[PDB]
Order: sequence, then structure tokens, then C-alpha cells
Amino acid sequence: KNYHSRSESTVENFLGRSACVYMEEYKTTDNDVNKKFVAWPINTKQMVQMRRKLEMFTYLRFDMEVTFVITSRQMPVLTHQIMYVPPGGPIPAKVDDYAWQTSTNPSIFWTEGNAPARMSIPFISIGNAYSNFYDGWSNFDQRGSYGYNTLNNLGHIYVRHVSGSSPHPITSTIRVYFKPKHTRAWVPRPPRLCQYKKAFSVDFTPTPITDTRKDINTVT
Amino acid sequence: PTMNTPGSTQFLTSDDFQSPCALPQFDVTPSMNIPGEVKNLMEIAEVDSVVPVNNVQDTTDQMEMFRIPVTINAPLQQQVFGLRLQPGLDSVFKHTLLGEILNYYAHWSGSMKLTFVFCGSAMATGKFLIAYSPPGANPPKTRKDAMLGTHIIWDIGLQSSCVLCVPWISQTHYTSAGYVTCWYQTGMIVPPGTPNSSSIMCFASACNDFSVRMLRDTPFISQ
Amino acid sequence: TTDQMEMFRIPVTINAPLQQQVFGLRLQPGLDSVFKHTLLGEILNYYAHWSGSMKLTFV
Amino acid sequence: RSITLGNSTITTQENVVVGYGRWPTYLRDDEDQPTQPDVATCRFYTLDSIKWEKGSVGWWWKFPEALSDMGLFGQNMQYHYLGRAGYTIHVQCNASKFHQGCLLVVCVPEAEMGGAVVGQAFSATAMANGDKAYEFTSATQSDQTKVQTAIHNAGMGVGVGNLTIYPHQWINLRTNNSATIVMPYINSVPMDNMFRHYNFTLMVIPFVKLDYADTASTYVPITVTVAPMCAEYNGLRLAQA
Amino acid sequence: RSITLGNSTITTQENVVVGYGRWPTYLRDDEDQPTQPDVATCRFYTLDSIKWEKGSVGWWWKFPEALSDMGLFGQNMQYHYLGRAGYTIHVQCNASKFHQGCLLVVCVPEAEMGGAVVGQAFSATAMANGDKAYEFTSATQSDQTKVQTAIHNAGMGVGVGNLTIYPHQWINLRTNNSATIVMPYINSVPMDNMFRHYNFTLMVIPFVKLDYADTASTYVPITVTVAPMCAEYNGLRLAQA
Repeated sequence: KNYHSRSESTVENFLGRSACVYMEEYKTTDNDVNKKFVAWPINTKQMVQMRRKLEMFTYLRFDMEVTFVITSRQMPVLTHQIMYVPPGGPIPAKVDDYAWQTSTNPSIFWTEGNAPARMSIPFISIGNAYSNFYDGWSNFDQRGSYGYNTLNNLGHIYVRHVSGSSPHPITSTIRVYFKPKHTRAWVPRPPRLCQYKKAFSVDFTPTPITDTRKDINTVT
Repeated sequence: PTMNTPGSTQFLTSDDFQSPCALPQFDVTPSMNIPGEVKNLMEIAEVDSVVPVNNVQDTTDQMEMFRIPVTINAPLQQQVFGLRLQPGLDSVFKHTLLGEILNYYAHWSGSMKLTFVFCGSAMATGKFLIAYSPPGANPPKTRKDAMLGTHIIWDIGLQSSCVLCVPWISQTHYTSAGYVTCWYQTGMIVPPGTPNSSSIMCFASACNDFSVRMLRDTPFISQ
Repeated sequence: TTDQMEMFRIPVTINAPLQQQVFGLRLQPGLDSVFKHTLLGEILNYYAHWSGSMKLTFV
Repeated sequence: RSITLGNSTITTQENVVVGYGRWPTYLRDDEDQPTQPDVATCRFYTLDSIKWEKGSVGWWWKFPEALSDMGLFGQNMQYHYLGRAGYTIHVQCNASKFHQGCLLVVCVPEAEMGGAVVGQAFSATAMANGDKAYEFTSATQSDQTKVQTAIHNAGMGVGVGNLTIYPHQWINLRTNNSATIVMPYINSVPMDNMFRHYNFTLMVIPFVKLDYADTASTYVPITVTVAPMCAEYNGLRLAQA
Repeated sequence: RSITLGNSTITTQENVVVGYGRWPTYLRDDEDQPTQPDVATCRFYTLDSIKWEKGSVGWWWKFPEALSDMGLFGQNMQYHYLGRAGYTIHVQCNASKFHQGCLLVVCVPEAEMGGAVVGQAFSATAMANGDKAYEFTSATQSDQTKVQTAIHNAGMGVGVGNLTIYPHQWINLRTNNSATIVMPYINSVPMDNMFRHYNFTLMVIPFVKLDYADTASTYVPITVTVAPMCAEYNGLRLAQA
């Protein structure tokens, strides 16, 4: 052991890590149209560890990048339409409709046997920074939703399997990796001390501050 | 030190990459200087357009939508018309030039210009109270209430065009929106041998500058 | 511990011998229960190597 | 001795803890969107006087809802739409030398507070309701339509000892008796509607309970004085042709 | 305010009464007889805290036997043979403003004390026995193996009012609360064995009894802090040819 100095504690290389955030499966043929494609609203409040890190700041400004790892099991090459609907775009409600054919939705076409698909979504928002915490209401009558604003909203990623007239009976599994880039953070905030109970609320149940020991004078 | 990095072997359908020319060794016909070159879609929206203010529930023909009626007989305190400024969702401005350009975007803000031109007899005279209500404010319910706010007394006798540059025009995606109302103040006065009706037309523009951000498809013509 | 707000108070009283111990601490701000959940504790637990000096003010 | 501050009301007192080293300042220090700075708003809007009893737990006031019924400031919130303001908060208590206690005067920006029952919603009248000092309570809260209000977790689930990050000043009755916190405007949008959003919440937390000996006054009156500084609004008039 | 003295331990305090106007100083300031100044000895060796009760008479500590079991100083007394040292004694008591009393802090050089029974001998354990504050008593002492211990004659037969010759400082609780007496080395031989001879005896004598009113602390703790300054010893190594 010796002292020296640090530079691994800078905000950018603290919160900037690739981490899995969503994993889902889909089957190209079945009786449920819900399961013929994958939907995924982008948010960073699903992975508990990742959430806790980001919630030590109130305002955050970053442009993310999303990498997909797709595998498939049962013959020829198979292609995937990895569409990105940005906020206030049209969303598909079923596999094959005009919402897939929309030309304002950036859509990757990646075929298997090649290095993973990737794209870098920029800083979308009409605000000047995403806000993790919001202490307000959706309307000024104050009877609406609590702790929700639309300026921290991010789009949806919809993945479907590009198929011919009659699909195969294949099934695929996707995994999504998410990594902030060029992070800036403003206003620090105390760490969490309770276990999360909701993915959107700040709800908690009271818990003791710290673990107990036999006596104040007793230390071993 | 590689170009086989993940995320560089795909069709991203928004590529800015250069591509091979299908037939090189072909000479193109050089460009001609044709009148009226366009450089922005914003130039289109900065052209005045007749808005259909009148669009009552039961409308006999479609050419009376551009005419706001003004008549000799009508009380001295009566309302001429009402508008809600929101040039992207309000039915009045929905299909005007300004409306069409705006609906191809998802974020926009700036100021618009409303000119009110009296098209009528050359012998009529009177006054009106074009009143403006701020975004948060409720529309006035009486002429007296309207007069307290911001108001322009437009003299039909000495002018025939009233130009109102209105600020705080934003997307707002009930809603906070301004209001432009107009009220009788004197009524229309005419000498013998003159019609007992006249009309007011209305125009809209995108003023000095607007800013539009993020493309979106129109929700008008369906695929 | 009856309540959780008496954890921040070290008691001192009129009656108590002249040679008696007030409190004890073991400085190890990353594993000792006292400092485990403080600001300093939380930052430290996101790392696997750390060293330096800390400051203790008694008011 | 006594540096008598005058604005339009006088407050005699005798450190300043700036929020983050940023003083309140106009947005103009940086047509389409004209603004209207109201310079008559500032003056000391002294709030009600809470009683610090021996068996008390803590108190909080949501801003700017505490000043929603206070004079000109209150009126402007109704009239105007978008507005931004910074605040100078003077929390003073008056106590003798036979009274012992400690307080943590802390301004917490954007504090979202969870419900008492997990997975339930509560009304806006459970957090703020004009000028009232809502009271934190010992143990849990089992009233469904209330905020969690457990003192040890500060009603946010963050642990009460760690609230020292935020601009805070300690009123130890032993020595000092005044706390001046100059909170600037902190938001991610230049100016916002003052009804929808509660910008910050002032919390006064007694860390050491009041012990008053015998035959002395049984309460210590804590008075909060808020002066809105450098308040700007939106223009209400049309631009030129 | 508080002139924090540091040596290797810290003592915060806030006149110096020099013994006779002579500060402690090395004998070198003036082979066959080499000396070895130990400069690590000084530091504040705080003694035990006596309780000044209402019914108390007085206290005394023999030096240098009080520091015979205190750290490095204690060790050197066993190792080395001949040694000389001067002392800075800080006698501080802590009392309120509702307590009234007077103390005479006096350093008496070479005080021979007579036995309780005339013409009898007593053991060395009757005067000193490590760090203990031996207590003077009212009236006579009839225990044969004890020192005379009659307060009015100071246990020497000299009259207690006349002890003001020796370097003394009065701790009147009304005003001051600290006494600093810097005693130099006074002996008729340059350096002497530190077990055989008790160089001086510190006596604290309450001239006015403590009256504490009602429902206040019934004792005033008097703490004695001794720092040996400029301590010299004898060399333990051979000379050159």
C-alpha cells in the first residue's frame, strides 16, 4: 500500500459503463401478436444497481449508445429490423403495419454472423437536462399524476424479425446494453437507504439507520 | 485500430456514406437558373395565407368560411369573433400554409403575425376593439373586461388593415393558449344607398423567424 | 435501541465517576458499522482500494 | 451588534450560506419571448411562529407554495404563467442560556416523497396547503392518504444523517441562534409554472431534543422569514410590427 | 481566548509566576563528568482529578515522587542516577458563577514535616506513595505513623497565613480559574538522586470553603498538569583515551 492520487472517480467514467438492461424473447409464429415482436420503453430504472448510481445526482445530461446481442435457434441467413421510435412517433401495435414503414424512425437492418448492431441516440429533450426527480404534478389543478414529467421521456426500441410471405418457426432472444457517454451531472444527492418497491415511484418502507453493536464502549 | 468493431456492418437507413456511381462516364445536363429557388421550408410559411375564421356548425357553402360577417343591426356590445392561437391544433389554422409546415415537426416556437383587413364598402365607418389575452388568461366575457387588457381600437374609417405581431406561440404538446377576440364598439354606420353587410378577412404568417426541430410525418393524408 | 434518532447522540451526564469511558470507535470507515452508511462510507464501498486521512470533529 | 435590514419592512438581526456559491440573478444576465422583472416583490414575508416543544420531531414547508397567499407574490402567481425567483431565508429562534438543543436548517431542492402505504397515491393537500408547517412523526405512518413521515429516513428514504450535502446551517442553541441560507434558482428549464412544481422544501430537524430544566418557558419560538429576491416573469403585451 | 500549548499532548488554556525570576535552564549554561540532556521528557503529565467538596481541608503532592510512575520520566529515574529538572505546573479548576471559594496554590521548596507523635518516626509511605493527593485534616492527628497534618500550622509549624513567601498564586473563583507556576531547580548540589530527596511539595489550600447554593454540582474538580522542562541526566558511556 502507498498513497498516490486518483482519476477513476470522475463523473464521466463513474456512470459510463456498459450494463445489461433488458432481455426478452419472441417467436415469429404463435397465436399471440404481443409475442411476435419486442417492445421496450427506454428508461434506466429497471436495473437496481444502475439506478442507485444515477440517482446520486438530480440533473444529468448524456447521450447514450445502445448495443444489441441477438441469438436465434430453430437455416439461411436471418435479418432483424431494429427500429427506434423517438418520442411522439407512431408505434406499431401489431407486426406489419404502416408504423414499421415510417421513414422518420431510424431502423438498423442487421443480419446474423456479423459484429453486434449499435447506434448512438443523441441528447433528445427540449429541456436542458434530464431530471431524475421531479416534485410536481402534471397539471396546475394538481389532481394528475405525481412525480412524472414528459421532459425526461425517451423513445422505444421495437425489434422484429424481417420475414418473407410465411415466416419460419424460429425464436430469438435479445439482450440490450446501455452506456452513457459524455455525462455531466449537476446537484449531488444522498445515496438510497431503502429497497426499491416500484420502478417509477420513490415509495419505501422505513428501515433502521445502521446495524447495532453490544455497547458504545465495546469495540473489537 | 480496426474497422470490424461492433456496429459497423449494417444498413442504418440514414447513412451519410458515399456509394459507387451506377454509370460513370456520363455527362449531366448542367443546371439552369430557373426563377424562384427555395432554400428552406420556412420561406413557404412566411407567406401570408387567408385563414378560415368562420366555420360554423352548419355551413351552406365552403366560400363563406373566409368571411366574418359584420352588419348594421347588432348591439353596441356584442362579440364579432373569437380565436385561440395555437396554429398547429386549432381547427382554424390547421390547414393554412403555416399549419401545414408546422405539422411536419414535433417542436416549434416563435411569433406569428395576424393582419385583419376590412373588405367592404368605401363609405362605412366604425370602431372595433381587437383584444389580446395572455397565455394563462381566460378570454374576456364582456367588452368592458376586454378593454382592461391589451386592446387596439381599430378605426375602420382611417385604416383598413390592422397588423398584430403576437409572441409566445409554442407547441404545447386544457392547454395554455392566447386568445384574440374582437368586439363592437360603435357598430357599422353607412350613408344611403350602401349595402347593410360587410366582411372582414384575416391573414396569418410566421413573422420574422420561427424555429422547427425534429422531423415527423403529417397526420393528414393517410397511407 | 428504542428509537432511531438517539443514535446520533452520545450521552453525557452529571452523575458518572471521574474515570469512566464515554465512547469507543475503531477507525475503518468502510467496514466498521458506525461509518458504514455515512457519506464517506457510501463513496468508499464503490471501490476496492483506497487510502488517505479523515477528519473527526466532536461538537 | 445589529445590522438593520430594510426593504419595505425591517428585520433586525446579527453567516450567509450561499446555495452553491451562486447568488440569485436575472436571466437577462446571460420580441419572441419578452420578460417583465417585478422589483416590488422583495420584502420580508414573515411566516407563522412554530413552537419547539420538548416532544416534537420536525417540520417542513414547500416553496413556493408557502408564499402562495402572501401579498403581491401570491397575486403574481395567479396572474402570470411562467416565473422564476430566488429566496433569502432567515430562520431565527429565541432561547435563553438554560435551554439546550440543536437544529438542522436545510434547503432540499426537488424532494419527491413517497406515500405512507406503498403503491398508493395521495392528494396535493398532504404535502402543502398554504403556509403550514407539516410535522414529521416518530415511527411509521399508517394513514393511507398521508406522506410517509418517518423522521429517520427524512420521508425520502435517504437517511437523515446524510442531509448535510444540501446547503445547510446548524443552529446550536449553545452559541449562535440565526441561520441565513440564500437559495438561488435551480431548475432544468429557465422558468416554470409556480403551481405545478414545488421547487425546493425547507426542513428544520431538531437533532437534540429541547431540555428546559424547571420553571422556564416550555417552548422556543422558531420564526421563518422569506424574502423573494430577483423575481422575473413573462411579458403580457404584444411586440412591435 | 485560548492559547493552545502543544508538546506531544495538547492543553488548551487561557499569569505565569516564575519561581524567583529564574527560568529552568541547562547546567551546560554556566570527559570527567559528562551529562546527557533528555529532550523527549517534556509533555503534559496530567495527574488525577481531586474533588473539592464542601467539607475538605487541603491537599499536597511531593515532587518528583508524583511523576515516579509517569512514562519516560518514571523510567529515567530508575535507570539513571543523578538528574535535575524544572517544572511548569498548571492547576486549573472548573466552576460556575454560583460557586464561591478561594484556593492558595503554593510551591514550597524543601518542606520537612514533623511526626504526629513527637519523638517518633514514620515510614516514607506516609508522605508520598506514587500519585496521591495526601489530605490535611482539621484538628490534631493522633495516629502515630502519620504526619502531623494540622491545617493551621501547615504540617511544618510555621503558621498557614505566612506561606505567601514562596511562589504562590491565588485562584479566587470569583474572577480567575487558572494558576501557572514555573518552578526552577533549587538545590545546593548541581544534581541529585531523585528517589532520596523530595525537591519541593505542591500544596493547594482552600482558604474559603465551597458554598454551592442549592441543586448545583457539589464538587469542583481541580486538575494538576505537570510538564518537566529542561531535564538533564548523567552520561552512561566511557570517555575517549
